[PDB]
Amino acid sequence: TRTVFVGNHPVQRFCDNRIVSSKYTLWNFLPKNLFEQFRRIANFYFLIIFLVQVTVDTPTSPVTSGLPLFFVITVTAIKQGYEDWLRHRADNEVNKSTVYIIENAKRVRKESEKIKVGDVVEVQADETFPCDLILLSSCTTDGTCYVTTASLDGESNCKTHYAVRDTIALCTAESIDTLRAAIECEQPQPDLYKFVGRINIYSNSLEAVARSLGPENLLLKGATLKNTEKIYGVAVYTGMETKMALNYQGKSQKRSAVEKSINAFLIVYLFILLTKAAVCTTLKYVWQSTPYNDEPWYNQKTQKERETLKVLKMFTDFLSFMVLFNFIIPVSMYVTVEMQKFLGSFFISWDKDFYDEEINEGALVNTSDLNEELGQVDYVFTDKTGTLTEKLQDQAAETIEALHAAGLKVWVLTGDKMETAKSTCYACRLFQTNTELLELTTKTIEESERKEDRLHELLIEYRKKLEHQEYGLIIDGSTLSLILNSSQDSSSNNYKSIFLQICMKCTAVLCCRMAPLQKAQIVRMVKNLKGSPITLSIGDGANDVSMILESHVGIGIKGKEGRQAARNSDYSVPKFKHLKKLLLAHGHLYYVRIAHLVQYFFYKNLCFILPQFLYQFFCGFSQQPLYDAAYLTMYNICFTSLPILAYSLLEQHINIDTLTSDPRLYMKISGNAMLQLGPFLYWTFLAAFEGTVFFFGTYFLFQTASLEENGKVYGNWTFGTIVFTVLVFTVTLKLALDTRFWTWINHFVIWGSLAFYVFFSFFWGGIIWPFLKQQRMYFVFAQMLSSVSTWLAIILLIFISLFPEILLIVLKNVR
Amino acid sequence: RPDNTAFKQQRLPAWQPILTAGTVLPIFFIIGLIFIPIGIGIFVTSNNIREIEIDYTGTEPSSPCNKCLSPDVTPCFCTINFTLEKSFEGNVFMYYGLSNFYQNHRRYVKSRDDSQLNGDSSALLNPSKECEPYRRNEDKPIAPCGAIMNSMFNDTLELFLIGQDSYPIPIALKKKGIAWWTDKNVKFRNPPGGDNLEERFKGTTKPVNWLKPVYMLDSDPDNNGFINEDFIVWMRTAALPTFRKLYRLIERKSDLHPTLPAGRYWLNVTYNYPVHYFDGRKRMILSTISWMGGKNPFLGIAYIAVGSISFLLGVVLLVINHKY
Ligand SMILES: CCCCCCCCCCCCCCCCCC(=O)OC[C@H](COP(=O)(O)OC[C@H](N)C(=O)O)OC(=O)CCCCCCCCCCCCCCCCC
Ligand SMILES: *[C@@H]1O[C@H](CO)[C@@H](O)[C@H](O)[C@H]1NC(C)=O
Ligand SMILES: *[C@@H]1O[C@H](CO)[C@@H](O)[C@H](O)[C@H]1NC(C)=O
Ligand code: ALF
Ligand SMILES: [Mg+2]
Repeated sequence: TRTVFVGNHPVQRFCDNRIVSSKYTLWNFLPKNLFEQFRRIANFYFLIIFLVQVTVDTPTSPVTSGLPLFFVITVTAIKQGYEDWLRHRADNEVNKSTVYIIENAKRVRKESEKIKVGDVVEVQADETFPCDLILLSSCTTDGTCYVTTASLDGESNCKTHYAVRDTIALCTAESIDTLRAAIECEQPQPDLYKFVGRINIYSNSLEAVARSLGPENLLLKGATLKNTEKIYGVAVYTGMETKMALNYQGKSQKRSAVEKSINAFLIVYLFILLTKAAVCTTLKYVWQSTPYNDEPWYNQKTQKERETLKVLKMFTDFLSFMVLFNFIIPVSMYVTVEMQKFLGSFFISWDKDFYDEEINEGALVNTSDLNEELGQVDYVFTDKTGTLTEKLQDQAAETIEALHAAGLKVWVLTGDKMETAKSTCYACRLFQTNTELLELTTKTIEESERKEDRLHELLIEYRKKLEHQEYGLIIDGSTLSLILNSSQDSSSNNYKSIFLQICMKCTAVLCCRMAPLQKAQIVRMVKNLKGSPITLSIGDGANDVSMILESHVGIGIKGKEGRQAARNSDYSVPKFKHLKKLLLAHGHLYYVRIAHLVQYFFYKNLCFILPQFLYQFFCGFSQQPLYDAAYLTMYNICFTSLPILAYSLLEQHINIDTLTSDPRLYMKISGNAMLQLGPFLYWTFLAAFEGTVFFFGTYFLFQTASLEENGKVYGNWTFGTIVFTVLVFTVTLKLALDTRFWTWINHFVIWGSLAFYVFFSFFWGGIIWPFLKQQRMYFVFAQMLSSVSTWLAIILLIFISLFPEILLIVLKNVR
Repeated sequence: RPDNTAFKQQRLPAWQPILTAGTVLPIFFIIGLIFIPIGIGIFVTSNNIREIEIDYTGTEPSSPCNKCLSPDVTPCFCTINFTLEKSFEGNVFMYYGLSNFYQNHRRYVKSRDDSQLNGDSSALLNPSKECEPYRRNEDKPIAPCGAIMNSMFNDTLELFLIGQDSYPIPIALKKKGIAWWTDKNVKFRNPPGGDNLEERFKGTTKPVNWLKPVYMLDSDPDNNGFINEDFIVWMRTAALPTFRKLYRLIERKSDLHPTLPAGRYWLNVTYNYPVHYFDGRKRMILSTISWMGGKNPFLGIAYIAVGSISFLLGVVLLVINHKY
């Protein structure tokens, strides 16, 4: 429905041959990124608490809330800005290329991004096409052309297109004779094999020749020309409308399953923090309703707190209780998940098993933000030529078995024709001998409503009444277009549901003759059904860039075609067999190391703040911190920061030499098990149970009038220093009971973080500096340690606290 | 091409412990057989500690100190007869307890100037702004600034043992040695200038509630101001609304006589500190100590309770695996 005049010569609203793969402009990158970041609930909360500390009231300091929040922004904007600037650098090498155009009876040469619809482009042998042309002629006669569409269907065989009959004579011989023609075409579509048009070649005086146009004349974009010196086309779709640019779908953003849990745990601890602050504020003003409960002649408000508006202090006290309990949502969990991801991703690059002497290269990590998603995969969408076959690859059949033993569903999405596309799968051990092929190819649905019968003859009477090993589906790009695209006609029994069910009940699926975008429409149907299966797509071609961008984690093979899929993927292995070790060993380890760092970071801070919330019932709900400002500050930085960072970087939950030998161990962590509601309520009650033994275990210890053989009383900085010594030793030993792989770095950080809390407590306490306005912790840790009844109360409370963890071990280890 | 280093290949040598029921259940017995003996040890010790508390707040007309709840001509005195059943033999420690007194309130805990009390001349003359509204009085800086100081406990309690006749004989109570050695010799210092103390506090003023400046707390030159043990002891906040502060030291006699023989006694108190305004209570605690301090049953009963709950769960699951 678009009218193109061949030479731009008369017998508008078209794009201009400019592909735009980037997302940010290099001028508006900060306003658009700082909005995509601070629009999250985690990054937006950290900024609202930092503004209260700077404005209303802070227990320790505002520098320890804005410094980690600034590192976590600046570091995510460099990743997101570089990973995007690399797309500008790629859009330029495709634009700003040389393309010779026949403008006015001569051979002009513009760049690819300056072509316009309806102008005779000229392509030499082995030159990619600058747009979707319409072959007008060839230097030699016969009006033929040999194209290889290795970037559209991934194959590498010599296709053949035919020039328009009336124009095959125009070969640099008056091709610019104001050649009268009008190519009436259809709107751009992604079909990649359908094209209906019409041309109106005109004669010296007047003509009416109208030759039908079909997909045999359209020279698509990104298809190298072969065995042909030169041709002559007519740009019909130029930029963002070429059938190669319609099958892109772009990259939206990839979040792990662990980062979607961190966000659920942060919205649970966001209501635990608003209840702690709203319960303490309601009680604070029920307690102050007694005249002698506020200003009892021994501490009196000066004059400014007696005059402050009644309702202005209720809201300011609420903010003082949130700035006090704010530690239960740790800013250091995000500072540590960044270091852990960036540092932990170096074990894939370094691995010597991901090394190919052929290409003389190894693995490659393009995004360290999905390490923990390699261990949660449920579906594996492959590619046939290049990934599975080169005949099959080294261990393309032994890797597909280890992927079924682990509980994954391997589908093969290809662009080759189902003749040879099917033979391979019979050698990859993916289609067994006694497996009945349920085929929906075009050689089975030669009708209009016939397949609606097939989808039932295969589902409601053939496969879902039962045997999980017998049926295997086969589909076609021609048929999948009727199921996927034409699924908005009937709603009582939708094709996309009747067909989606047949796939989950089939052993393996194989889609032949897929366009680059259909690989991304299948990978998106799976992402939607019945929960949220985690999909992984692996391919070695440029036509795989649309499913590599659509899946949850996309692996790009480094092969013969090029590095087009290796740079759009998240990881890159130079082989298919390297996928077994990549997600069975590396994926299992990466998930358990980050799912425990997330569970332990939330638990480790509820044990810390729960004693400080209970303490309010024993002050006048006055927001008096239980611990010293030097302990509040160093808890997550020094005393408890290192042990869990070395656990996240070197901890074989299972020996990796055993993780690759037993793929069945992959199912133990399959549904985000370690971060479910079961394991979450265990950690949240351990922390609420321990935090109550810490405070109330020492509350009763302080009912004696003295804990020394000299009869000297302890203050409130020793009450909180005893609750803090029981807390650092409990949360540090809880992680020593969880550790199963003790390297010399785990001894150093676990026993060194404990020996440092003691050495620091003797250092910080024991000198009058002076650079502080207070000397409250001068000798508190030294006196606290001169009493035997305090050594015992601490040894007993870091045993009552670690009892539910030592008892649960003997239960999980017998019957 | 790839660095084949132990660290880089994730193949460092590790220990990899395997803890199991058959390995942990003997730990449930090592705990039971170590926590029950300790628990009985420190539970019997806490029972050999003699103690007595004499609540002398008044608030009930049947009390002697009801004349001191709202006096008229008041320097106020009491006399609370009490009797000791069993003698006190070792060292004795006289305390004073306050209840419903929030020494841990946030606006209170901070109302001090740690640099002023540390003998700083710069801070002695311009105290901090945390110690407010007790920072200046009649346009002069208060010598010890703050609310923590202003409300120092200022009752005078003296015990009297009534001999065989009615003649009362006094008990010797020593004021020195009741505050942390570190926060009297280091953390609490006097102004540096000179040897006479009244002139080190020149541009300062006594707290509002005081009756004598901070250089008149004692006559002893080593217990005179900013290093007074009574002062230093009140400055160490309480950590709970019901607390005890060490008051005196009744020391064991050279002979093996009883430190505080049994019989009838007299608690003569000068009722200065008012505590009924906020429904508080004042009491006096006379106690002896042990290797574990005062008398507190929690720690003993908590080692038994945990040494028996652990020695049972050990037996419980030890036989449950003897089912074979
Ligand atoms: C191309 C892509 C580039 C990508 C690059 C990424 C690579 C990252 C490299 C690593 C750089 C690390 C920079 C750290 C900057 C952190 C800022 C910082 O320190 O602020 C302090 C934060 C504070 O946390 P919080 O206490 O929970 O929050 C306080 C609470 N919200 C509040 O109210 O205020 O505290 C924390 O955020 C804790 C942070 C973790 C600390 C871990 C390091 C330990 C430091 C050394 C401590 C010595 C301890 C010695 C122990 C002895 C052991 C032998
Ligand atoms: C101590 O106790 C009695 C009680 O009435 C009192 O009369 C006596 O004067 C007091 N002794 C001194 C020295 O104040
Ligand atoms: C004792 O302290 C109270 C309250 O601080 C005060 O009213 C009284 O004047 C003081 N009496 C003295 C210092 O003798
Ligand atoms: F061989 Al293909 F997509 F089918 F690379
Ligand atoms: Mg390919």
